[PDB]
Amino acid sequence: AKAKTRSSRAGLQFPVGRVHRLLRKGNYSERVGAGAPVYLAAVLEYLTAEILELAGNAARDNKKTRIIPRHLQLAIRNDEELNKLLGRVTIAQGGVLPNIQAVLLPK
Amino acid sequence: AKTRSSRAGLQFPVGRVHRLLRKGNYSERVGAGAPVYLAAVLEYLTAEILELAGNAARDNKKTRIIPRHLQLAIRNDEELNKLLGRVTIAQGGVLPNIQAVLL
Amino acid sequence: KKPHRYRPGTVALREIRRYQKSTELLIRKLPFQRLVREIAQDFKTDLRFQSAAIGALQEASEAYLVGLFEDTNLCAIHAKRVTIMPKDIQLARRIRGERA
Amino acid sequence: GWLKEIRKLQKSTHLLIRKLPFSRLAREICVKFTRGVDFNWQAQALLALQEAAEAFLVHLFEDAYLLTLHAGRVTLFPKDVQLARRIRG
Amino acid sequence: NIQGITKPAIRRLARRGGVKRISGLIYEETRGVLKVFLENVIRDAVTYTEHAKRKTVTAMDVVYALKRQGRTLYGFGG
Amino acid sequence: HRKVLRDNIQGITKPAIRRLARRGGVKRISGLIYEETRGVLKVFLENVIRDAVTYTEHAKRKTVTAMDVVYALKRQGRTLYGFGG
Amino acid sequence: KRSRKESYSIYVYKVLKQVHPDTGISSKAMGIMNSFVNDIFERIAGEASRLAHYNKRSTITSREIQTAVRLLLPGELAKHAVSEGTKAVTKYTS
Amino acid sequence: SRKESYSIYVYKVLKQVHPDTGISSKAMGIMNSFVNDIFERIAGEASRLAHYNKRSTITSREIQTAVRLLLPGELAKHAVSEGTKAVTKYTSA
DNA sequence: ATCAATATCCACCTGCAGATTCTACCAAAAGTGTATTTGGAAACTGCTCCATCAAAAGGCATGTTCAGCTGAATTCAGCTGAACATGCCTTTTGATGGAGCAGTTTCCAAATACACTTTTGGTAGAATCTGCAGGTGGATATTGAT
DNA sequence: ATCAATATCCACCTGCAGATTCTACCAAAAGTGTATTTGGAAACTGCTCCATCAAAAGGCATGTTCAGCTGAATTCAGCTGAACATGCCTTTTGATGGAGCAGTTTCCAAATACACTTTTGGTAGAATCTGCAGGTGGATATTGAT
Repeated sequence: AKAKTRSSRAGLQFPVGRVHRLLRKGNYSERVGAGAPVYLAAVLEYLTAEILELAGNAARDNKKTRIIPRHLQLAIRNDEELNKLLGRVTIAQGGVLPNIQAVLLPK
Repeated sequence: AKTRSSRAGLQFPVGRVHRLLRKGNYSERVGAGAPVYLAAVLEYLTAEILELAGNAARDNKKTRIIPRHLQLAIRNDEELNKLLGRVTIAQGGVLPNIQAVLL
Repeated sequence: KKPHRYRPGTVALREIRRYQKSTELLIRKLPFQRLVREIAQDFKTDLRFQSAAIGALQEASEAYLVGLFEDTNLCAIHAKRVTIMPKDIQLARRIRGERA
Repeated sequence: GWLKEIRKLQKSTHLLIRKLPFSRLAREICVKFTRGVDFNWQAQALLALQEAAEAFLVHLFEDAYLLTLHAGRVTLFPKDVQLARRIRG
Repeated sequence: NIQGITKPAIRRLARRGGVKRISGLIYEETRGVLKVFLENVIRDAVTYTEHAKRKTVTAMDVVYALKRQGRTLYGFGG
Repeated sequence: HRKVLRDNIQGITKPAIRRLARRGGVKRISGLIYEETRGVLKVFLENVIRDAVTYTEHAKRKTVTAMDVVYALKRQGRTLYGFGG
Repeated sequence: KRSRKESYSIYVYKVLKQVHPDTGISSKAMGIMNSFVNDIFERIAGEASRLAHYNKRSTITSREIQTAVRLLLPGELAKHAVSEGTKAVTKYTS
Repeated sequence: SRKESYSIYVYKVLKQVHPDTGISSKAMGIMNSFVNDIFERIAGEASRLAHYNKRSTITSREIQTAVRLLLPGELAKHAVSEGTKAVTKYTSA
């Protein structure tokens, strides 16, 4: 009988079978339900979609066709929520957001 | 018959610590010495806090330790304070501390 | 003809814009490697290092220092100053949880 | 006057916000988040929540006050609190 | 209803914080800060309640909510 | 079998520390923040490297990997992206 | 005689091609992405593990995943994540 | 109903470090919290240690490294001493 | 500083109400003894990467000079926040039940685990592909002093 | 109002280091069937919890003087930024091996499995006692006038 992957069954790019294995191997619970790896793989794929969206934008405002860490930093930090979610996270080679305190400008 | 706590020279419960390691989803297997070691560390940290806390309780000439004494003991010790730096003790209050500039 | 000379703070602000625009590491690589190895050596002798281990440490260290400099400058501006001073770093680290 | 007040309240450990206002606010906030349900509250849940909130406010007041004194003042200003909240991240 | 957090109560809180003098606008700022705190914690705690299929917020719900926001509370069962 | 490493926190030069403060948006710099920065950087590296070396020792290795450092950073609340693969 | 390192790279690239078909990604940026996926994975799985433990349940189901997602993501992000996870689950069971 | 707790052992330890001193029921609640907390930090770290190294067993070695990673120095020294001491005592008689 | 006069602070006390300990009972948990399995340590080895040296080019750290402007100290006014007394409304404290509802307890269809076998999807190395880094040089600021 | 003097922006260009695609092998997901487990579905209870509803205790809301502080204005010494020349040490690229990370394979000290028996810890009421609600009263601050 012909094989269909659970990723296809769920309509997802991220690998459901791999996520399931990683849940088993991680000692999170004695047992793992069928729907947990689908849900988890979907959530990860969505957040990935959301970061690649904004960072691709940043890459096009910088007239670049390839996303570099700087674009990830711009996307995360300029988005209030991606910034709260990765607020204790450092992006290697990402730099910081342009910000000069006004008091420092000439007057 | 004697318990594993007795064999290891401990008041803290080795059998219980071991069961909690098994049931806590920490690893597939748990070695014989892991719960002994862990129970010992726990009893040591408890001994240290009860030590300083009794000290603080008697410096306020009280015979019974209350959260206030635990707070004083933990905060006046640099290491207990750094270990419990993100921890709030209910009914413990804060350390008496007025900035000098205000005096 | 008088030699041209910018005013104190023109070049500083120019550099703020420049480095806030960029993402390269700001400490030299080899001095940083010697620092890392010396510290490690004091913990355990004869240690080796993947180059990416040193790179990771530099990325984290530089991100940490930039961020602490941010908070330091906020503290300096709070006391109606434009110059950051050691008391500013100490206060920022204190409020952050690192000290006192 | 102010000194006695500081020494006295720092020597104590009782909750400093009155219970009924706090619990009324906590339940109101709960109902707002939950789209309007009818959720019950253990007494110990409300007391835990108030212990946490009061300790949070007291410590934010310590930090904010260090910023106050850093500025050469002894009056705590709102911008002292918000700068402390910013530096805590 | 947030005004039930009175001026003398907030003064008490800041006195425990070692504050000598208090700007008149600190009561509003304190009420707003307390509002954001309670919003965050209560959101998480009620979420723990709903997942457990309970309609009563227990102390443990609040303790979990506090622990996962890095604000560990001792003395309520965890 | 290599020349002793001494006093290398002085290799963290005055211009590099200034550059870091510029990326932090600092316009003016007191003459004593270079030493203060060197001390803060030293405590930071001591803490991270201490933990990472502990992960090295526990894996019975003589080589600090990037993962050792990533773990050290994560457990000190300073998660780094870009060094696990 | 050869190591085999798994990674999220092909799937990050698939998603990338869907949101931005003209755009590529440097290997460092991809490393940032893999770091991110592993990070959120362990945050969600960890929180779900605590949820099952708190409720004396030994199975991690999509319900514990859902509560972990609500607890961990800031709102809106959490809503849209819930939409896509629920949709993937209901599609999967048929 | 059946709620387990560390109260018996905190009371035993208290009686041996200060036989004269007692403890409030709330201070006992604080102690029980402290024990549960440190237990979950050390066991959590031990689990991450065994997993990073592709190990399925948590042994006293993973406990030792976890204690080294988690306790501030000195506190860690005495903890390592007491755990090692307790194990070697347990393994003989 | 000295008193002088006041206003709270802080040890110190009772006696007794309510918190803690003491005493038994017992399901649930720990321990025991016996049998069986297996994760991982050790002893190999192959082959990544790591260390350390070298030299060359030149980029950048260093130490100088020196003056602009910043921080620190000062002085003074006006306005804000503290210290008051008072009575009134909100909060506390106490049942009364009623009820909601959290926990338990038993059972069973639906679910999950797991060994075996069949199949791809995912990887590593290799073969292509091509974005953009670094190199110009000219426009367009921006700055600072005449 | 304007220029000289600097810097920054910005567009264009190429080829090569770094990203994308291609290709086979194989490890790991999927399919299958059977064994094991579970978390609700439904039907029990006692406990906190809330709605009143209530009666009051006591803490706060209120409005005036005033005393001390926050902020503005000002002044000057000296510190730090800017712009130099100088030369050294970082960067780059490659060598020269060697160490040690990582892959296999074998096999026991250490782990799990399981049927029992022995202890233990939790619990609830009784029997003990500790703290604290309040009441001092003299010390220890504070404030004011010599």
